[PDB]
Amino acid sequence: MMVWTPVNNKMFETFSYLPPLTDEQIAAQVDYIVANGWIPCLEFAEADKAYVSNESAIRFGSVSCLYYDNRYWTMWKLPMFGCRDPMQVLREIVACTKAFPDAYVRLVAFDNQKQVQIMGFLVQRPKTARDFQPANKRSV
Amino acid sequence: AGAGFKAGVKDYRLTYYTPDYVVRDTDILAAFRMTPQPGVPPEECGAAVAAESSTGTWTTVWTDGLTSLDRYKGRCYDIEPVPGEDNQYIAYVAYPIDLFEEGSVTNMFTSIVGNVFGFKALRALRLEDLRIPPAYVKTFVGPPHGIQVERDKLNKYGRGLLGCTIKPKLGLSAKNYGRAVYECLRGGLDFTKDDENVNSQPFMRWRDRFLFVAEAIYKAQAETGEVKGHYLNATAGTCEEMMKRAVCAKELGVPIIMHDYLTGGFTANTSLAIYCRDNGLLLHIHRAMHAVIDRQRNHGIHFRVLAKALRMSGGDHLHSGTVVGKLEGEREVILGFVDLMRDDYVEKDRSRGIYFTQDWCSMPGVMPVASGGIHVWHMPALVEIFGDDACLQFGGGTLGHPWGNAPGAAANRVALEACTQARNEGRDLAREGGDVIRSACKWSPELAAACEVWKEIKFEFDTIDKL
Amino acid sequence: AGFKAGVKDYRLTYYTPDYVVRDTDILAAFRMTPQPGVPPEECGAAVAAESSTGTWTTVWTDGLTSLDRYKGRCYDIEPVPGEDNQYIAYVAYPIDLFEEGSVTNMFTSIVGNVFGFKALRALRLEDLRIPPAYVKTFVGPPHGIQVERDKLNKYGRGLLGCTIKPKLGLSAKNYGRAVYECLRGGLDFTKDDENVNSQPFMRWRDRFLFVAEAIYKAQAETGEVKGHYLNATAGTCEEMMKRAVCAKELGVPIIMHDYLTGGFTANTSLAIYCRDNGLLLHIHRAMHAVIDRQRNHGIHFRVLAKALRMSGGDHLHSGTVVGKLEGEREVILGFVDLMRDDYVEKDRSRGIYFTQDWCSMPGVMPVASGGIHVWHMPALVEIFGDDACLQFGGGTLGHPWGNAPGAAANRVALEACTQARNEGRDLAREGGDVIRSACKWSPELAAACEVWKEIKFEFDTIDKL
Amino acid sequence: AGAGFKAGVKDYRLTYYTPDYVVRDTDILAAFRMTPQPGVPPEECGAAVAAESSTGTWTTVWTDGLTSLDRYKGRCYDIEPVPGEDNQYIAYVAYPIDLFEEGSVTNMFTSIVGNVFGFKALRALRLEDLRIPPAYVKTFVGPPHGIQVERDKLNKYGRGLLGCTIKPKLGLSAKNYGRAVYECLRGGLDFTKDDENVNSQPFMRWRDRFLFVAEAIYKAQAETGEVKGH
Amino acid sequence: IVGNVFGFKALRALRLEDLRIPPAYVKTFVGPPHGIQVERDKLNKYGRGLLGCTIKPKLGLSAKNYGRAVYECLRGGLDFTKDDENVNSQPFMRWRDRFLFVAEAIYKAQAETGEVKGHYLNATAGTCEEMMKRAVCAKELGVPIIMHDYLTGGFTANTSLAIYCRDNGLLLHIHRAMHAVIDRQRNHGIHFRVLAKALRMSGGDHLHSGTVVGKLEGEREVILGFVDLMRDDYVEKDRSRGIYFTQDWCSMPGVMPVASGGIHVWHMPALVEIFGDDACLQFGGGTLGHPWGNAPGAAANRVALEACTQARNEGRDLAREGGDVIRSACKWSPELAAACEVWKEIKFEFDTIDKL
Ligand SMILES: O=C(O)[C@@](O)(COP(=O)(O)O)[C@H](O)[C@H](O)COP(=O)(O)O
Ligand SMILES: O=C(O)[C@@](O)(COP(=O)(O)O)[C@H](O)[C@H](O)COP(=O)(O)O
Ligand SMILES: O=C(O)[C@@](O)(COP(=O)(O)O)[C@H](O)[C@H](O)COP(=O)(O)O
Ligand SMILES: [Mg+2]
Ligand SMILES: [Mg+2]
Ligand SMILES: [Mg+2]
Ligand SMILES: [Mg+2]
Repeated sequence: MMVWTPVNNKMFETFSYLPPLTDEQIAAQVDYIVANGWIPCLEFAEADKAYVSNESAIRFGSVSCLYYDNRYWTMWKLPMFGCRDPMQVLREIVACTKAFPDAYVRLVAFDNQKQVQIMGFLVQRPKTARDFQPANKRSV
Repeated sequence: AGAGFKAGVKDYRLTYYTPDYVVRDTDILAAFRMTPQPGVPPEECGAAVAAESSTGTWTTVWTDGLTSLDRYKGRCYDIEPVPGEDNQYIAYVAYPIDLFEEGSVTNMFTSIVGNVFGFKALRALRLEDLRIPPAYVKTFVGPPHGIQVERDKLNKYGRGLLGCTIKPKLGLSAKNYGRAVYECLRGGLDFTKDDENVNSQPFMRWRDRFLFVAEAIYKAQAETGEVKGHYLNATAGTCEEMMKRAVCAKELGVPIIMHDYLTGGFTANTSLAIYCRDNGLLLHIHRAMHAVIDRQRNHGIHFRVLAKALRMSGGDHLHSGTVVGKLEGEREVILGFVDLMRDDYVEKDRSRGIYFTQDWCSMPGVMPVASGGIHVWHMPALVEIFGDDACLQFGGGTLGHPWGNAPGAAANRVALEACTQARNEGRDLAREGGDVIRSACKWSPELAAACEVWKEIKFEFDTIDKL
Repeated sequence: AGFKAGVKDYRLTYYTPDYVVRDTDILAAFRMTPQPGVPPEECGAAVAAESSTGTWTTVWTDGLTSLDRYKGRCYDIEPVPGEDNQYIAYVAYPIDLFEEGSVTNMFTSIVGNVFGFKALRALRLEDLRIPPAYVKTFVGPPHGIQVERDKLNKYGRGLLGCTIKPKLGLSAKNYGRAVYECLRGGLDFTKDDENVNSQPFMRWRDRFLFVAEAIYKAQAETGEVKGHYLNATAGTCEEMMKRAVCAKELGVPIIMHDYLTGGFTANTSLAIYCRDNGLLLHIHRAMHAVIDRQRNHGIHFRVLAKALRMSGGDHLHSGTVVGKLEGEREVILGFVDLMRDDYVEKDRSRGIYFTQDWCSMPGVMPVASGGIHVWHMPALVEIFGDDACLQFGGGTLGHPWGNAPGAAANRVALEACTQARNEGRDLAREGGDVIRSACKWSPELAAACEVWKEIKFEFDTIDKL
Repeated sequence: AGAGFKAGVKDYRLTYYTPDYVVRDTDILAAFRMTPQPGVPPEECGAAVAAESSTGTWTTVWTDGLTSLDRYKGRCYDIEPVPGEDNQYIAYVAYPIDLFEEGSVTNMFTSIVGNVFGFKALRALRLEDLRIPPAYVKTFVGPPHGIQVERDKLNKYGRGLLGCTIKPKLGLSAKNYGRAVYECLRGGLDFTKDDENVNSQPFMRWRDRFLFVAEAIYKAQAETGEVKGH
Repeated sequence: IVGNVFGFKALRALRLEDLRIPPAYVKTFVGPPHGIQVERDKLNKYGRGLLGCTIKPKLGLSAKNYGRAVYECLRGGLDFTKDDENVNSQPFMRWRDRFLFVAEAIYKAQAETGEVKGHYLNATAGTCEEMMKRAVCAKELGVPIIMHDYLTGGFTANTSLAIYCRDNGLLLHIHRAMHAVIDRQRNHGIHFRVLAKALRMSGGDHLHSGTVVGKLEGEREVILGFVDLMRDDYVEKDRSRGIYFTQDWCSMPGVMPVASGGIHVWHMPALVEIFGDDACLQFGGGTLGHPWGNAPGAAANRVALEACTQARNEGRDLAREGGDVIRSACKWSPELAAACEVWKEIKFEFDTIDKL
């Protein structure tokens, strides 16, 4: 029996339980976005704004149900409307991560018919992050 | 003298069988699978169903003359014979929108399925489908949030949601409930839930459970950095108790409650759905009792109608069946009503049991929930059947893991993410599914332990509810 | 005994043929049809497990509690005579499993998921033994038969009612017009049709007001207490309560609720309101035949009737035997006793699988309704006796001379049959004579007798014992 | 690359004039009598009206791409010249039912007549008619009773109803108001009424009036044997 | 005053131009929940016009996307954003979902910038009961400001809301939707200056006043007239500005004028010159139509406003040097330069219907 560690084992929604995505695996996800006609976009946050928190609820009456701070991140430029070239998305990942080397950065895609985000996963975490385990140290 | 009052009994078909009627776009339409008694013509049987679910009774009444029966009567406008059946017919009935109370699923059911199923003149009757027109759909508050808003509130995109019913069904203390909840959530499940029959009982009172569960949700959320929830059961004996339980969830600031809509009922359910809308709570709907009504091919109400009724009454989630699990539901049948639950516009398609084109006129979609007898090996099939817009629940499939709840949750979460990744890369889950899982069990020790325990476990039986 | 992960047979834990049932246990009798290759013991054990504590695979958490204490137990399996693949499986549920005062919770456990299991082809709940210790947790009927008779000051005969027709399409004013004319002729009650709630053609509050005028007019005219079951059935509990409050504020005697389409949670709420405000509650069983018609699958009405008595209702529709809707004599006699009586012994010839002790919970008045007319009167009086309401919708509003003569005809027929019974006449044998003598004496009754003389409803019974 | 965001001002007609659009039975339709400024084509004027009462503003916004403008936009689908007029047109606009809050006349007016009447590019604008579809009508509670129920409650049939506004409009005391009301009702009128501007004022407070009027209604009703109201 | 007389057969047209509301009648009104001074004091904002922005497209955005656009607008330098007048509660976006996501956006932008932020959440509704529910949610979320469409909602509802806002410390932004149905034509209707006085009495902290230079009509001298009537304590008769009566407001709080509709960076000098600091300037298309997105669009508008304000404070005449001021700013700021490039040639110049 292995024990799932509760210490420094923070996750990041979709794909965070798999081995970290290789560049080839990231490019395959981007192909998926383009093949389906979805709208790619990049979002980023500094470390203190990366995970869901409760601080604003100090101002509330009894209305905190499904309110969390840090769900919104910051938009990198604009969503790439009409983009059909995967290489263009990959170049924006590079540009975003270069401008904000110490930020969390996630790639998302939007469906304008459902009007919802249809995909998303982390593409960068700051090198100073120490609140996550590598896949082989998640259970002891 | 014109037409006057003549006392006495006449055939229903003289008034209620109208084969040349052109249906109106505001009419509610019903498709009844009808088995008449020997010596009862199908036309008379369909007319009877139409009459006794709208305006008519067994003998002529004088009061008809004070109103306009033409304006109000239900109309059997078409009868199809059933292929393969000697004595089965599909009777189509049209009901004027005027017959129904705005916003009341209760009233719609009371007319359409109130008395006609007990008539001596028929041997069996099944309601297969309803066409709910936009003009009536627009009278309903509908689901408190819907699929898009739920995903947006939870900040969860790109994969199926993962859930888990706490087991044993009954008999756990409040503290042990919260203990199990925390260990499930912290391992990678998005949700856990009260079992449908967990309300308030001598072994565990509801408010004790809500508090310990709140502690568990917040602990797992802090630990993982992901939004967590537990469907706290508001199902109760009275509306007043139901509401007290909802109010406590609100005051704890937790995301989600649940209701058993058939055993609690449509009147209570609609009330709760309005409450959840006004207070920002997600509402998970359990379909307990549905199979009493919906299992048999010859008599009852098909689940697709019970699903439409829930979407109108209000619910953010509704259980849909698994195809591959311990409870019955055929692939094509399920795919049909999943579309009716989620989509805005669904065209007639008899190969999936859809008898009418259904326009939902922008009423929010309801998230289907696949639950019951499913485990890691089922994951590729589930993802292939439902896509991302579904919750997949693993009760026994998490709490039955050899290493406990957190490893059990991580096994399920790894399996889902592996399949989601594989699909996104262009792999065919219908054929390559076993390969995706085997590669994953080889990589993840948690998943391997799950794969080994349940490798030979299948649920394959003759289907009762065939199209 | 440690935790061993994996699937094992349900019967290893949940089939207990040597279990001695406790007097506090809830007992269930399930008519069960297993799939080929599934032993009856395993199928019965699956039903017991999945309606109580168990799931499809072994869970570690069992060890934290006492499964012995909480598990439902299949303790007996009877083969069904005449059936190759049907069995009666008897399951015992500890009283600890259930929420006090909640019919909703009882149903959620007992009939929640098990009917959809792949491993069975069909399942029907035939009966439930509700023990006194559980009965006592329920408020129950707002009033019951004795108190209802006492408040209405009506004794010595069946009550007479009538559903206003056409079902839908009448204006509020025309509704009260029909109601006045019915009540003034001899009927004790009239009623909203089950599906009369609030609609474009007639809004509920308009109807409530005009109906109140009609009740009070007919009461003043006849010198007898009158009522009309005003339908509180609604889309939401809040709307339901608004309609009950208006009834209270008008001082009228009685409201109705469609307990199955409204639901048990709403119904229990309404019954408590009625208790606390002195309103009689008439319960319409709309939708029941969706659930209870077929012999092989569903829930028999006797269980739905027990559930209503617990949830709360002063009247409940019972069937007619002789009218347009199905219900066999012996079946109906069985659950009428279950609805009215304090103690009903096991009797399989009437479909009573368990001795039922109601521990002083008030009885519910059976209502015979649907396709009945004057010629049925002797049979109805003979089947039900005095403690019943007999309802004639079409049989009153279908009279050639209108509502008041129609009501008079039904009232004369009832009183003639009642008097005959009291004098020692056998209604089963002499019923036709009693009615013929009455049609000869009463011109109103004669008109009714003439119109419906040849009208019978005789068909093959689906729901056979 | 497909349809992306291009910043800047373009003609409204490129998006909002759709003369080939087939209206849906759930659409709210509007008939606007439109007088454009010199140099503004009627098509552009109708499109502006359609845009600025539905989804659009004066310059292109990027956020359009997150939703479906095809689904939500108002559509000027037909323009008729007005006979007798050199510079008047009837512009027909269709609005998807999704644009409107259920049961709210306030919201319907806010969209359809909210801003467009003040646009510099038009000289005059008149909303002539609206097609309210059944699917939207059904979202409204509507009239408390209506003609049939009113007649039934009052027990009055076979003739028009007779009413009368109390005069002078303002300046009568509550007691004098009831005195005038009684004398009107007792002579054969079904109703009397407060003048529109009689609310609550220094010469006559509302509750004083309501009580004296109640006395008057009941006196006239007893005297005549006919239901009276005020 | 306007009940029946406009329909009389004996007249061909009638227009109410002005009303003299005496102090003895003014004093009977609760009036605006806060007023200009209190609003500035609660927001801690002084020395410049306030900057706002209507979210676009008008209708069709989901609650999540609404908050997303709001966060990006606010974080770039705008003080406020707002629901469009017709954004109430609809199938595409239900009000309570919007209120919650907008709250997240306000608090994120406020934390990020260190400046107080708000978003006018629309309380306009079909019934007084629904209107109040929405006001109550805003109160419980701790947010600064809501809005109401006083003419389409109506005066009875508006006065109720204003009293609620006074008792609960919410700022109340008033949108004048429908006013031009009433006030556009010179020969018939009611002039906006009367509708403005009525609003000051009924209660509102902000009221839209027109732009002079934007897409909706309103002449400079006309607007200057009623802006004084909205803000000042005492306004003398002046027929050259359409003021027919001397108006004494007897210390009733002033209402902040809101300039909105088809305005962009090049209008900034003119707007600052016309209104001065006690105004809110709103840029919907002028922010969400920026080629670089909402935050840069907001930053462009904020830079422009501050540049003009600084110039004015230094003694420069914005009426003649305004062009120079903006050009120096477009040269200095890339965000601004992008805005300047896009809307350079865009003007709204038509013959005026509502002349004095
Ligand atoms: O009580 C149960 O059996 C479950 O908790 C599943 O347990 P497991 O996860 O351990 O199987 C669910 O309620 C059923 O799936 C409901 O069936 P359906 O979805 O068809 O309504
Ligand atoms: O809708 C009807 O048909 C009735 O109003 C009877 O009308 P008539 O008197 O004209 O037949 C009753 O509701 C049914 O009898 C209900 O059936 P049950 O009592 O079996 O539940
Ligand atoms: O709907 C609109 O057009 C606006 O949101 C402006 O949008 P833009 O910023 O994109 O122009 C405002 O409501 C109008 O300015 C109202 O006009 P007024 O202030 O004259 O009442
Ligand atoms: Mg369960
Ligand atoms: Mg009925
Ligand atoms: Mg008047
Ligand atoms: Mg606007």
